Amino acid sequence: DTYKLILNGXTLKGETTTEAVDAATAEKVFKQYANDNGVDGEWTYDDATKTFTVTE
Repeated sequence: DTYKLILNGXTLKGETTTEAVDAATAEKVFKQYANDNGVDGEWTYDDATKTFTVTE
């Protein structure tokens, strides 16, 4: 299924997606993505819309 990540680094904002077998697997992709792209902070997950957010 399609999972989405909403990033808010402060100045820099964006959204990415990934096709993953389950939510834990998408979470690993998104956590590495946020780490590799300098966004570090508060995490949310809405299973009903398969949407993560991370906010600096």
